[PDB]
Amino acid sequence: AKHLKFIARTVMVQEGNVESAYRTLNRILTMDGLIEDIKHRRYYEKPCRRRQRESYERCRRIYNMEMARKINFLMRKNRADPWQGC
Amino acid sequence: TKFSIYPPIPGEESSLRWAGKKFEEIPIAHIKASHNNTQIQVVSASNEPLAFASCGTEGFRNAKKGTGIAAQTAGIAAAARAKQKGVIHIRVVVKGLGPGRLSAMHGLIMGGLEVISITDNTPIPHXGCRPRKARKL
Amino acid sequence: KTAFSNVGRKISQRVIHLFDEKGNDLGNMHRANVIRLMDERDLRLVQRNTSTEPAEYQLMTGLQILQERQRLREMEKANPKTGPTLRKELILSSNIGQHDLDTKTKQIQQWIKKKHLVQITIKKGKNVDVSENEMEEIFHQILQTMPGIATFSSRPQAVQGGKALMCVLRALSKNEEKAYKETQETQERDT
Amino acid sequence: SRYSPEFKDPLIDKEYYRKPVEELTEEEKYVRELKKTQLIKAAPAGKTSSVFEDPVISKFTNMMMIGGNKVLARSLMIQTLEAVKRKQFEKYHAASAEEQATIERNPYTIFHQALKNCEPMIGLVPILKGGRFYQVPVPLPDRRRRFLAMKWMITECRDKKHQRTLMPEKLSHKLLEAFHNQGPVIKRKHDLHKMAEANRALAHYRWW
Amino acid sequence: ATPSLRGRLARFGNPRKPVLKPNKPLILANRVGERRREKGEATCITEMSVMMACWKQNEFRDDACRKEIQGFLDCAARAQEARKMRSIQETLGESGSLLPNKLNKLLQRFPNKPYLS
RNA sequence: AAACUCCAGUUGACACAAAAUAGACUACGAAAGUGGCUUUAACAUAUCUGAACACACAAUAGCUAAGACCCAAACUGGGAUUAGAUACCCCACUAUGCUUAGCCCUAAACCUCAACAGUUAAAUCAACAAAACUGCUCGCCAGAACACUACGAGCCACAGCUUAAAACUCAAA
Ligand SMILES: [K+]
Ligand SMILES: [K+]
Ligand SMILES: [K+]
Ligand SMILES: [K+]
Ligand SMILES: [Mg+2]
Ligand SMILES: [Mg+2]
Ligand SMILES: [Mg+2]
Ligand SMILES: [Mg+2]
Ligand SMILES: [Mg+2]
Ligand SMILES: [Mg+2]
Ligand SMILES: [Mg+2]
Ligand SMILES: [Mg+2]
Ligand SMILES: [Mg+2]
Ligand SMILES: [Mg+2]
Ligand SMILES: [Mg+2]
Ligand SMILES: [Mg+2]
Ligand SMILES: [Mg+2]
Ligand SMILES: [Mg+2]
Ligand SMILES: [Mg+2]
Ligand SMILES: [Mg+2]
Repeated sequence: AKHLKFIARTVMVQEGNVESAYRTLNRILTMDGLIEDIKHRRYYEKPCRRRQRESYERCRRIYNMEMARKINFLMRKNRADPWQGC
Repeated sequence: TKFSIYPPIPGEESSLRWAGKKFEEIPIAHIKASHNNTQIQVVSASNEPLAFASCGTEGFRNAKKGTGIAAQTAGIAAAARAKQKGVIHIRVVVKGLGPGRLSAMHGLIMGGLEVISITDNTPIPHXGCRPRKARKL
Repeated sequence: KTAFSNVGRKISQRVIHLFDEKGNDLGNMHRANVIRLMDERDLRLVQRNTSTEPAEYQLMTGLQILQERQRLREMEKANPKTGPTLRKELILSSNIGQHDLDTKTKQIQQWIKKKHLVQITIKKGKNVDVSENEMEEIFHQILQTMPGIATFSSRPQAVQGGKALMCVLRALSKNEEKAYKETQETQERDT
Repeated sequence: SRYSPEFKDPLIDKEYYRKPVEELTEEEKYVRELKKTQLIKAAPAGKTSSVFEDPVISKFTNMMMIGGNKVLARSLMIQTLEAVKRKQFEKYHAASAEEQATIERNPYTIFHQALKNCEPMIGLVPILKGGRFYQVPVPLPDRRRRFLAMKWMITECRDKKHQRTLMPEKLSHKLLEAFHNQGPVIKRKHDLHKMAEANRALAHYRWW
Repeated sequence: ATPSLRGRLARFGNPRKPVLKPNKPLILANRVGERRREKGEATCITEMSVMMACWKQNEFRDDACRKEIQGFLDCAARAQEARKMRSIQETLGESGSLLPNKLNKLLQRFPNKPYLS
């Protein structure tokens, strides 16, 4: 309200391509966490419920990053069988 | 020169122009995309209203207002009244994550207006008023 | 509900009876012509009457549409219309306990004070042999607690193949209420 | 089916066979050497290599057939085509030299154009979203549009509103009406389009 | 870098209160989840709403809306084939990083060992 | 549907309310708790355990008195749903959530895992959960239900809290 306007969350359109500008803006707001934040703020999330959600989201990140690390580590072994027939 | 997605900063000397007008002089299309309605107001850079349209003013009622095609129709209506007043290029400022957030912008383009920038102004309180309690469904 | 709002650019019917903002009758015309008129005059289209076979619409300004809506809400706030009578249903058993019949009797009383219609159905209790004369006694028990408050809108009548009875209760009319008070006063003077 | 999956359907087209070898591509050459090793189903007793064969009229005839009575269904079709041609020869001789140029006298051209004028471009299919089925404007495939045009024409002619009029006179009259973008079959198309337009707000319920 | 797990769970020897309360043991399974089909959405609506717009303006007369009508039919034809193209690529895994079936055979060869042998 | 229509949108001015992101950090505090900025004061114990006979604290809700009031919101009213709907769904609004000054002293106050010291070898170990143990100390427990109850006693508590039984009943829990 007290800040300058047309600086925050503003993307310029290139060659009249408004779809790519909107997708870029939506990608910006998602990566910064604003979209999920706006949605979670529609109804009041009680603190006990917020702590449970954050715990669940943090344990999922650890599991998902650890499973991804194992997939990338083992992906080289997806090559053809060197000892076929034995 | 390479394309910059960052808007030109007022007071600095930019070379970008739209019909001989600077970014600071382009009218603004304010799109309020609510969950049950979409309101579009086109204003001049000096805050002069030029056109207003919403899904309710376009003959949509109740749950039909909260749809994409309803917002698209509201955009076309506002674009038509704005084009008559001399508007071609507009800066879009959209607040809200309703279904007419993107569809309202399509209607502005189909109505003959050129969108040069998109700004999100969805209100996010930094800590603010307590929202209503969750729903049991 | 039917709201007094701009119909929009899309008109349901092809042939439209139109009027002017000043009330001047513009006659019947195609919806396409009406759209041209709305743009030419920069006015919005409202629906004044729908019952008429030729759909009647009127051109109006945004301010005029508001003034009409302001008038209508004052007409209702000042002279509110009664709402449609809501029908409440109860299905009882012949062997219903006396505590549960008092609970449902108190519930029927609250429905009658709100001027609702109470449809009361009584079915034959489970593993019970009962006669229609005994089931019909429950209705009188329910209506005896409401001496001058309720009466039979529809009297007990066998239904569902004669298995169950069914009556409809209502609140006494103002004329019927003054009659009850009159008759009650006469008995007081006699006694 | 009494044909094993190995049996391929027959291709009845004289031109496909007389086509010279040089014009053939390497893909079309492979298909031809392949079919020499494949089993071919017997040709159905409907379609032949005749130059007067029309798959659309043959299909319309089957949709009019009651209880396998093809002889009667075929008789009604050929009686309808003659009734269309005679109605146009009468309109042709009674018209002026200028109007005569615009009058079509071929019943096959009228039959095809009459059906194409009744094909519904958009359809309405029930769609389940949030545990509730909703009628929703949806595109129609080309096969479905042709079928609906035929079924609507046959249904209209079978309506009891027509009293003692024989089918070749009813169908001939309806085809010429639709040929000119008139009649009750065109109205049925406009109704489906109007119902699709009034349910435009419900388009999002579709998931394909 | 994976977030730390030191001192995060309620355990003997860990003085602080637990940071995380996992309802499942934080131990890698020998399988990944199955490819979750993306929610479907209506397509070609833009062309569908241009055709129905002309009908509204031309009394639902197809003669005046031939160009828009053909455009709607082309969009559906292109989208109809897109159903076949995506499905073929979805099974082939042309766009997927790997298929859950292919990714699970690879994990079967290197099973997580949460026990001592 | 009801509700509002001195309503809605843009712009400007404008809190005694709440404290995006950082935080994928894992810190502070005895626990309860504590995540906007600044400053002041300030975070016991140079053995350990130890007060249910004391002392000082103790989320939320609640009580008394004087204030503030955006938003949320028991209750209540209205709309809807239903066989009914004292609910779930929608709207309005109050106590209350905030401040100040006193009370009340309860939580699944649970990380249901006491403090201090030490070990990873032997028998590793009912099961599950968060591997198994040793020394030492205090607290607590002894079939279920009756019973977060009765009585007594204490308490700013008067429909309260703390401590807390028995009879009858069962062959299980
Ligand atoms: K903050
Ligand atoms: K956070
Ligand atoms: K306790
Ligand atoms: K716990
Ligand atoms: Mg009912
Ligand atoms: Mg668990
Ligand atoms: Mg000590
Ligand atoms: Mg307290
Ligand atoms: Mg308080
Ligand atoms: Mg409020
Ligand atoms: Mg208050
Ligand atoms: Mg505060
Ligand atoms: Mg706690
Ligand atoms: Mg405990
Ligand atoms: Mg201790
Ligand atoms: Mg220790
Ligand atoms: Mg015991
Ligand atoms: Mg208690
Ligand atoms: Mg007690
Ligand atoms: Mg006592």
